[PDB]
Amino acid sequence: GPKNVSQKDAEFERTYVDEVNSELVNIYTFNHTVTRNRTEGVRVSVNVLNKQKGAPLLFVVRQKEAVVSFQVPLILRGMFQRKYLYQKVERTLCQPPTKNESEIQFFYVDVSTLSPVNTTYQLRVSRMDDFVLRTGEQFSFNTTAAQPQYFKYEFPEGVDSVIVKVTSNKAFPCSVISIQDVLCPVYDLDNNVAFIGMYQTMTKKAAITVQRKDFPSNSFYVVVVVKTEDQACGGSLPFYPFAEDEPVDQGHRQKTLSVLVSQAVTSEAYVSGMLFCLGIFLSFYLLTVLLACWENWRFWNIATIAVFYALPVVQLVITYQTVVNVTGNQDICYYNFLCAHPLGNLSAFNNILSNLGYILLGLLFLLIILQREINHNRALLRNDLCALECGIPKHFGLFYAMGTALMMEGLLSACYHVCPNYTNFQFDTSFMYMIAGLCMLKLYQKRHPDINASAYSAYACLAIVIFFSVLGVVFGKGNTAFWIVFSIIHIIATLLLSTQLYYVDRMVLLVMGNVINWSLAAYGLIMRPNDFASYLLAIGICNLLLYFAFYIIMKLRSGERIKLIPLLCIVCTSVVWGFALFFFFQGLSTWQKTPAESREHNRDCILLDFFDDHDIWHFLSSIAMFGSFLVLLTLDDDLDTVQRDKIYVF
Amino acid sequence: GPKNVSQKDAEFERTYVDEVNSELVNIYTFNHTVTRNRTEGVRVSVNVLNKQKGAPLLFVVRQKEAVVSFQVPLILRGMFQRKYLYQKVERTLCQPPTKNESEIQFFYVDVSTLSPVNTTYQLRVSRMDDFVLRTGEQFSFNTTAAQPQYFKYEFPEGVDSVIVKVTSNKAFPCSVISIQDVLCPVYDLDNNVAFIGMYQTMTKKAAITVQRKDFPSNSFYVVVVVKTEDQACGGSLPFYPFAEDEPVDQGHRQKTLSVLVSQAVTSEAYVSGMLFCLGIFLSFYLLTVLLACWENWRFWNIATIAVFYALPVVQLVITYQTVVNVTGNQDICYYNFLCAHPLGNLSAFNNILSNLGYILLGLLFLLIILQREINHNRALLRNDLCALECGIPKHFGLFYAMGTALMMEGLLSACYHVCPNYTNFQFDTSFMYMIAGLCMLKLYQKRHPDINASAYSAYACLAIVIFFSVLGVVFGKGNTAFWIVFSIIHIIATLLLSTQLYYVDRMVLLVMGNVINWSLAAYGLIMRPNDFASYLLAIGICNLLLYFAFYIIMKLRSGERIKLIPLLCIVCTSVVWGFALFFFFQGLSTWQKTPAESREHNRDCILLDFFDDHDIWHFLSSIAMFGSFLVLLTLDDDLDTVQRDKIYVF
Ligand SMILES: *[C@@H]1O[C@H](CO)[C@@H](O[C@@H]2O[C@H](CO)[C@@H](O)[C@H](O)[C@H]2NC(C)=O)[C@H](O)[C@H]1NC(C)=O
Ligand SMILES: *[C@@H]1O[C@H](CO)[C@@H](O[C@@H]2O[C@H](CO)[C@@H](O)[C@H](O)[C@H]2NC(C)=O)[C@H](O)[C@H]1NC(C)=O
Ligand SMILES: *[C@@H]1O[C@H](CO)[C@@H](O[C@@H]2O[C@H](CO)[C@@H](O)[C@H](O)[C@H]2NC(C)=O)[C@H](O)[C@H]1NC(C)=O
Ligand SMILES: *[C@@H]1O[C@H](CO)[C@@H](O[C@@H]2O[C@H](CO)[C@@H](O)[C@H](O)[C@H]2NC(C)=O)[C@H](O)[C@H]1NC(C)=O
Ligand SMILES: *[C@@H]1O[C@H](CO)[C@@H](O)[C@H](O)[C@H]1NC(C)=O
Ligand SMILES: *[C@@H]1O[C@H](CO)[C@@H](O)[C@H](O)[C@H]1NC(C)=O
Ligand SMILES: *[C@@H]1O[C@H](CO)[C@@H](O)[C@H](O)[C@H]1NC(C)=O
Ligand SMILES: *[C@@H]1O[C@H](CO)[C@@H](O)[C@H](O)[C@H]1NC(C)=O
Ligand SMILES: *[C@@H]1O[C@H](CO)[C@@H](O)[C@H](O)[C@H]1NC(C)=O
Ligand SMILES: *[C@@H]1O[C@H](CO)[C@@H](O)[C@H](O)[C@H]1NC(C)=O
Ligand SMILES: *[C@@H]1O[C@H](CO)[C@@H](O)[C@H](O)[C@H]1NC(C)=O
Ligand SMILES: *[C@@H]1O[C@H](CO)[C@@H](O)[C@H](O)[C@H]1NC(C)=O
Ligand SMILES: [Zn+2]
Ligand SMILES: [Zn+2]
Repeated sequence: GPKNVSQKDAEFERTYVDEVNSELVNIYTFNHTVTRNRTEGVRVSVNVLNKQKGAPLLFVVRQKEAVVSFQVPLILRGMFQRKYLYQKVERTLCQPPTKNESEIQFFYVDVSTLSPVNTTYQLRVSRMDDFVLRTGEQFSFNTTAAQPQYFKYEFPEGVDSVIVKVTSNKAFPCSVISIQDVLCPVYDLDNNVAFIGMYQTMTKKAAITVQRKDFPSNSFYVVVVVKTEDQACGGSLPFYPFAEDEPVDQGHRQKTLSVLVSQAVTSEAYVSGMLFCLGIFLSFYLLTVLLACWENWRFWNIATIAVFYALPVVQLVITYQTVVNVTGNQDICYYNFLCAHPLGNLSAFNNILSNLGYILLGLLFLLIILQREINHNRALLRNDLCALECGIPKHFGLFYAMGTALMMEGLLSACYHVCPNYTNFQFDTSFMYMIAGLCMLKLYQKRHPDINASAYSAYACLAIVIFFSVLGVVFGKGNTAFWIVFSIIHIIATLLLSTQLYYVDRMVLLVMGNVINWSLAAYGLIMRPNDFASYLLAIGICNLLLYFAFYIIMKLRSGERIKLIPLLCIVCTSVVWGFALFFFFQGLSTWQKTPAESREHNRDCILLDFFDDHDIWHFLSSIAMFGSFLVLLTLDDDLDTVQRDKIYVF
Repeated sequence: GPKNVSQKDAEFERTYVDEVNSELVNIYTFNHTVTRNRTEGVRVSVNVLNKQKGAPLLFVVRQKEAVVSFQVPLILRGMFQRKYLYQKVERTLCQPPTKNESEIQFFYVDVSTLSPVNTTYQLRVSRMDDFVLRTGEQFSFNTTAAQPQYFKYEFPEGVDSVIVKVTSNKAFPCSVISIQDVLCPVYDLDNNVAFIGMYQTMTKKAAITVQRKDFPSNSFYVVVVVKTEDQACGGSLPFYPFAEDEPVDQGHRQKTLSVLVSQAVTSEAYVSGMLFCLGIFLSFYLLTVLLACWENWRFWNIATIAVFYALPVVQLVITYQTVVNVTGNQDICYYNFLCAHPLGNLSAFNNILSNLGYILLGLLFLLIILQREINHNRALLRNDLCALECGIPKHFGLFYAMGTALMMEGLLSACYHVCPNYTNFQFDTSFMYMIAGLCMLKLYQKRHPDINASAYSAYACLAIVIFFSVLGVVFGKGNTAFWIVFSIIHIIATLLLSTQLYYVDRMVLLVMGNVINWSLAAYGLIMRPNDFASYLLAIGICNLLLYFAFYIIMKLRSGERIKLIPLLCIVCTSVVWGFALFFFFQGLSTWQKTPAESREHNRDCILLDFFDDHDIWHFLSSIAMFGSFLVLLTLDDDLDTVQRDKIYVF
């Protein structure tokens, strides 16, 4: 009538090969002595031998304050009614902190089945000598979809923040790495892991910044859970029998992970970064002040477009950043988690200080255009013959545009670097096209006075490039057919604009111009970055940096000669452009289909432990732009007495 | 030595009052006969009497294919280390479909504790005669945070979609209502419920549209889970002892819910809606064709701004809609779920057809301005004296702006109505300010020819209103201090613009103008809607609809007389404005802090079972705008012979 019930004492680190049926329940009693200042983990492992799909085993682990249960072989789900079946299951047991200095704690394991056949299982309860993580010591382990793991880290003395870096040398088991507090239970299942805490799907890398003020116990759990399907990490899926009713044996895929918890930049990294920024971008101001005191003693549309954008920029990103602030789902903003230093609510504060160069060099330029205009008007009371003939008609209206577009760049990008994304991308790099545009009009608008009608001619072209990026944005991972057709339609524009400016060197002019477009084509074809609007920016400068040379070479072959004061700004502008494009090309693939794949491109800080490569791009770009404004400005200053060459140049 | 183990037969619908200690385990054996075409639910209920916090009961329900376990009193968590403790727990048992026509199925209940004191519990397994929901029949039930519930709905014959409407006559227990398939297990816990399926947090209402193609079993589970804290529904929290270590007794709060699953519009509602739209908006075209054949026989900035917006509009919302498409978290887009008819990937397709009036009446207007220009130029070959003196200088350049801004409105709003939101709001209503702006310039630019300098004067003002909405957007739930200070700064603008146009009626002019601003102030102060940019739109038309009257009243007191052809468009424009503002004011509070609160304002469809109030607003607004363009156009057609009154009017 009544079932057998076998109660038997058991021991740690000793494997039991028993069996149960529908008329048999096995109960094992384990005990262990726990101590306050040395915590251990108890990991139960079950494994059924050559089991038929009739009816599973039912395993219950009973502790003083918790009941855990599962059924073996454990069945997990897929997307489209796909079941995966695991013969072997494991769990680390959650247990609350011990109230005494040391106490004996019992727990029980209960094995029962409702199938009428002898089912042979294999049980083993082991003690983990590696449960407590250490600061600065790599630790490696294994996990599968039926064997989730978790470890404990407790903060050292006086360390107020850490970063947990987890790495894997192989791509496709997926994973979720959650960071939870040390209160039982622990949510280490495919459906519990995203309930609370802050987490990150990985493929090869994950990195999470943790601070004490979120964990009043001064400790937390790092939880690793492997997933049954790799779609969330950019992987494909097969199904030969998978969609059928029966489950699919999937116990053959493991993930081998390494975890390292290391201290973060304490506080003086922030001071060093701020002092570096201020020093380098005020050296320019001091240099200009001394330069002036030496040498002297020897419109609304651009702002409104940004204003009618910045508020949508401010509102969109803030409404989008707050999710990770409250949800902990860190697969939403595409930071560089290995170099991302929080301040207040900002996650990557260093990716915002970097945009101080645009602000403070777009403001130093406006203080040059203003000083040139004022000085020129202070000359107009003396009435020298150089009104507009002995020199060139001064049109600062589009200088002010250049000096104020550089300012808005240090706000469109500083606000974009709050949660970089795909929907969020167009704010920063697309507005550098404007500066690229204005740097082209000047050299045209210098040899052609009545170009105010042509000023609006280029305004139409700028939206097309934004539309072209938008057209590329419509399919961010578009096929080659999009890429090559855009590549070939690029090829037409090579000779198309070359004809506008066109005599031996003009036939030589076609040599370097067409090559670069052809050169830049292949590096696009072979790579095809997910980021396209950033790609075309490179074509922007490369043609722009070429077109300076053309204006010089034609000027090189006249009686007009280049003075050093507007020449020393040509070599240094090109040197900084060379460096700036090096760090620009470092991060160009570091944005891909999914955050898991976009995260295996992260890399540590470089400068003062604070700034990465993309911060060094915000630095050199704002100096190259400013270094190019003074080229357009000073270049033709030797023509302060000539009225024939300047007038009949074009 | 070994524990007692009591195995005892049990019965449904009969309560057991037993006790266990650390040396006693109780096991109850239940059985029940299940049948294929009649499914029942088995609900286990446990309740501990006057239990001390020493060590809980541990309850295990063991079935053939599933093990369920919990611990009583059950502890749930809060946000800031807050624990809530429930003495009574209940679960409905998941069970896979029976393979035979009828079979006997056993399950077991296992009660055990590790505390050394007699703990007295109360167990009851009951059978539910109300597990299978029916189509079109309200069903009411109770639930708490420790007693989650779920019911089964199986599709009737030939019904391809249903809507599940759940309602509660009281606000603050929160809830999550998930819709899952009928494969075990069921995720009805505070941490499982959001794993899969599509769900909705409610406060008083929820409504979810379900389609067979997602559920190949032709059935699903409606799962209701009550939450321990009401922050996600806009509620506050107390904590007198709550933040302390001990848990808080919280078994005193219930939620009483009603569930109704009703069939959705089959297919001809879509046909009726499309036919209605086409008929009403082509009656205008046919009417104009007959009107012309009767009577005759008797620039880039506006598009570029939208183009540099529409692509960000298209990209942002599409990148934002796809989340609910793949996540099922329907607390992301602020639809009207009671009237939201899907088509393809679009969730609310009727909120897009409604924007056909802007497209097809912004296009019919451009075919009037074009015909007036062509006819006028076909007259300029005859050279009548009415070039610009006997009439008024024709400036269609800003007519084209009006006729093309109405077109872009039917795309900015049609794209906004793909996931209405807070970040997403500015796209639709802010661009109706432009049409409101251009409707003001015409009457000004008719009495003042050289107003091209004043054309850009108002362009600055438009961004300020957008900035004012943005300033209001920065704190969407801002305090009164924002609201009243903006209200009083409004009061200055009352007399400020009144002075611009200013004689007895001009002193009367101050009567109605200031009152409306004062009138519109209180209805803002008393209500203070979360939607502010939509509020100021009302102030937009109200002043705009007033300023038409002023131009008439001054015209009413001259020798100039109003012909009926430009008068019959004045009464009908005002009638449609009156109706349009009625349906506009229906949905004005239907957007609040949280989607749960924003959803208790939903209301059923009105017209042809397809269009709600806000669709009737897209309909009447596009006819009122068009009805106002023909006022600005035809009004002063009687001045086709006068050159004194027109010239010296202003
Ligand atoms: C707690 O468990 C330990 C096992 O880890 C028990 O110690 C064993 O007791 C059995 C009883 O005969 C024998 O195998 C040995 O005496 C012990 N083996 C080892 C490896 O220590 C211990 O008795 C248990 N304590 C209680 C109170 O049950
Ligand atoms: C994690 O799993 C890997 C894969 O099984 C283990 O590496 C293997 O260990 C066995 C034991 O001798 C051998 O087959 C080889 O040494 C390893 N095979 C390889 C690397 O292909 C590894 O030992 C497991 N444990 C850890 C901590 O990594
Ligand atoms: C299945 O459970 C039912 C109870 O629902 C059992 O029927 C009862 O059996 C006990 C045994 O003495 C008595 O209370 C009555 O004979 C029955 N009561 C009722 C209300 O039916 C039944 O015996 C069980 N079947 C098996 C095979 O165990
Ligand atoms: C749901 O819970 C409510 C609240 O307890 C129940 O309504 C009460 O029922 C008891 C039973 O007689 C009485 O106190 C009153 O009839 C009700 N009190 C009220 C309405 O304040 C209700 O019966 C429960 N069940 C359902 C299906 O609603
Ligand atoms: C288990 O039950 C069987 C009855 O089938 C009987 O051998 C005895 O009661 C139990 N066995 C032992 C070893 O106690
Ligand atoms: C800390 O643990 C060690 C382990 O040997 C032992 O001295 C004792 O259990 C604890 N002592 C203190 C001072 O915490
Ligand atoms: C150790 O735990 C026991 C529980 O039985 C209890 O007496 C107390 O918490 C601790 N012992 C002492 C002497 O404090
Ligand atoms: C295995 O089955 C045999 C009979 O087939 C019987 O001895 C018992 O059910 C099982 N043996 C065990 C549990 O040792
Ligand atoms: C329960 O165990 C006790 C020993 O404390 C003893 O009465 C007997 O073995 C069991 N009771 C019954 C009624 O079988
Ligand atoms: C359906 O259920 C009824 C219940 O009385 C019974 O006729 C039988 O179990 C089933 N019959 C068919 C035809 O499915
Ligand atoms: C009913 O279930 C039993 C399980 O014991 C099995 O014989 C079969 O699935 C069904 N019976 C028949 C006669 O088909
Ligand atoms: C209640 O406790 C008494 C002794 O305090 C003992 O009879 C047994 O543990 C409990 N009584 C039951 C289970 O009937
Ligand atoms: Zn950047
Ligand atoms: Zn609308």
